Amino acid sequence: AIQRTPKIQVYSRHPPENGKPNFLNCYVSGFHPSDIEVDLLKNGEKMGKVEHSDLSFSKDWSFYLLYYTEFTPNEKDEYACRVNHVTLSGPRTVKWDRDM
Amino acid sequence: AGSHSMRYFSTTVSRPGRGEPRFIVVGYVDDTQFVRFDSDAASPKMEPRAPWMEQEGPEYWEEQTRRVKDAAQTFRVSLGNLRGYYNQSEAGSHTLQTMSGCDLGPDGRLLRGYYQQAYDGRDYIALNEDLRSWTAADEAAQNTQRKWEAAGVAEQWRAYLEGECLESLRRYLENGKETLQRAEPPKTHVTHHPVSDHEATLRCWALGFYPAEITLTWQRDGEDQTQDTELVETRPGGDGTFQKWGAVVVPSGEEQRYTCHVQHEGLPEPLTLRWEP
Ligand SMILES: CCCCCCCCCCCCCCCC(=O)OC[C@H](O)CO
Ligand SMILES: [Zn+2]
Ligand SMILES: [Zn+2]
Repeated sequence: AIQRTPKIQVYSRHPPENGKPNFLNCYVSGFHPSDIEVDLLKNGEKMGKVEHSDLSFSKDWSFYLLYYTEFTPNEKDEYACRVNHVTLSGPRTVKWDRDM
Repeated sequence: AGSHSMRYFSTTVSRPGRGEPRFIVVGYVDDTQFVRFDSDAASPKMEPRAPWMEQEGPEYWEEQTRRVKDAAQTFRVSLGNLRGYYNQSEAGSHTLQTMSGCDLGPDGRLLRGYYQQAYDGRDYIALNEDLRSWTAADEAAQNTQRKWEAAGVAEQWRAYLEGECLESLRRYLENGKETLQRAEPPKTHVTHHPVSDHEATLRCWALGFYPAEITLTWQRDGEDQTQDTELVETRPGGDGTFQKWGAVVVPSGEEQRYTCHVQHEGLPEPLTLRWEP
């Protein structure tokens, strides 16, 4: 069986500007096999209300998933995505970089 | 957008001793998902995943659910046959993925019909473009190919791909016309972030675009910088649009040598962008 490690992007639907409701996205792609664990984290805490897309895959048969939740950014808070998959040593945490 | 596509993507994952294999199907028209089936759902049935699919009546959903359940049973049998072909252990979990669908040309003709499978993430068997022959990856698939030639599987798929596949896609394209027959151009800009007092990251953004296909490349005096460009995967906004960016780290005094070139169906002309301080 082929094993492919997930790519991880954490980003907002719209340009982030504080006090304005927005959507926090964690897109995980390029992985195989399909079992995966994904959490959205607010200040290191697991978030509730996180939905995800239906499992689909790309032309090379690797899988992708969008995890997403309503949120409203501000100066204090930090967000991140945490992903675990059999290709990884253990759960990988990628922080939301909001000024690219 | 002379060509439009419909695709069904199914994933079947065995879990021996832990129940029958899990089966998930999703359907797309171009880059817009419109249906799903999950065998682990409470009442497994084909369900709409686009608002423009909510005007189909219950007999449509019944037929779609029956076809998906029929396919799922065939895929469960196939996973068992494949494990035996490859002399694999009965304890391990394996994956069968299938893709099917059609490309509809601007004149209504079938540009291309597809039916292909992968086993554990590697190409296994594929319907050839003539919809009457097969390409097999190995001897396991050559055995599948013979069983499918015996049962006339190619002709069953050609009938569907040349007929109902295109008729369904046509109907979806009309029912969801305002979503599907749009070309939303990307909103683009370039950002600049110093990395030392002598170098800066230039990042070229494309946001809010549909469909997903896009080209975004950095050039230095017209020369492609693909080897020195960080280019992220095109990613969904979650609202039916897509996003992408590419970035290069450049000497401060060379910043105006760099241009970002963006091509997308929704753009009248390809874009040439530069860092605008
Ligand atoms: C990659 C999915 C391919 C099928 C697996 C899951 C069913 C998916 C729902 C229907 C898709 C179109 C399949 C139904 C088309 C159909 O009924 O005809 C077939 C050929 O005629 C062979 O019998
Ligand atoms: Zn009925
Ligand atoms: Zn600079």
